[PDB]
Amino acid sequence: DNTPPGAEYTIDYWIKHGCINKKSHLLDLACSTGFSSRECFKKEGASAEGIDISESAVMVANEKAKKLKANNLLKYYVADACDLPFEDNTFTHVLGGCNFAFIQNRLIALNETHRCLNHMGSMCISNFYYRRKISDKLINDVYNAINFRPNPLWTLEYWHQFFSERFTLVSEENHEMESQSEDELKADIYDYIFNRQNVFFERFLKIRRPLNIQRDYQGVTLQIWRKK
Amino acid sequence: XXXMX
Ligand SMILES: [Cl-]
Repeated sequence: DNTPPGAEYTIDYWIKHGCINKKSHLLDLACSTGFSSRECFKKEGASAEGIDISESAVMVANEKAKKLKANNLLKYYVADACDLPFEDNTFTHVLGGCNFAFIQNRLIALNETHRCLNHMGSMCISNFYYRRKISDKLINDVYNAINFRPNPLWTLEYWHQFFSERFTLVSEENHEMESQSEDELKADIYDYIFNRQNVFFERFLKIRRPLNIQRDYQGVTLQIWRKK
Repeated sequence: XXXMX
């Protein structure tokens, strides 16, 4: 899929509250196949430079840009967020999405994005966060499931602390998530595997169960952060 | 994953 949490809704939110327009020049951070910037272009005509660690992904992003007749406005490169190949004051906006929860050195990365942003430039975020205290067992379960132990202290306050050193919170919209019933989950997994095997089903279920359970403690925050 | 309309 390669999209931010909320997909088009998130993009729309960013465009509205981030004030993205045709004059904007966006940094698509960890762009993958370039969905976010491409959507911003299609919707608003904004230009963009995207970076990702995956060469193939970048190539897909570029080809898709080409097919859209927009490769003069949308360009993608292989790079790490911790070391951006762009000059200071290059961008009016950074599309961060949920990527600060996954990139290797997120403060260094944050400082780089800060560097590359224009004066009064905006960071556009869509992060997962924990609204409730979650037991260690479930964290361990998720770690086991997908080899990526999340931090249960990644709350709103934590993110605010993280971003507020170099940025001003301009806008915030929080969406609380909730678990599916085993039946619904199984229905989705089944539907997907069989309409888009048993081994696959069992593996998928095994992996997704804890992720599903985790949702009752989580939320997604959409934020606009202004450079200060 | 998350639908928000
Ligand atoms: Cl860091």
